[PDB]
Amino acid sequence: KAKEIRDLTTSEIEEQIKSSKEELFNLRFQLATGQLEETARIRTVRKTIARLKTVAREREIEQSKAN
RNA sequence: UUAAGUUAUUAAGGGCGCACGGUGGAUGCCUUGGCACUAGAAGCCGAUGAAGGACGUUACUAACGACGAUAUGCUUUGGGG
Repeated sequence: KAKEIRDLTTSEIEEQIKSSKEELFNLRFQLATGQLEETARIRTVRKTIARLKTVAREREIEQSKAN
């Protein structure tokens, strides 16, 4: 999954982060209200967010190594 | 039949033996854990925030381990199938 994230454009990342967060929020809400029935989305969504933050941090590290 | 004499039978419960049960966790067998040592590396951290902890993190969850708001884990190189 991390292949295309290297290809993304450093702000598509930022928008995808908050979109994924909204997804996670709605999933937790419709889990608290007992109609979800597909509980494995939450884990992969969290890991997607982790992927995004990792690639952003190493982008910053590359920028600082350049500077 | 009358006298005189002898001598039983009962087990309320108990004793000994035998048989059959229960309780209890010794004995034997075993090892997941320990004791003493040999050889060879190393001898230990910390303001770039330590040793130790507290709170949290799994879809469901108490304890212990792992982890830290990127949370029952993330990226990458190399093995494996």
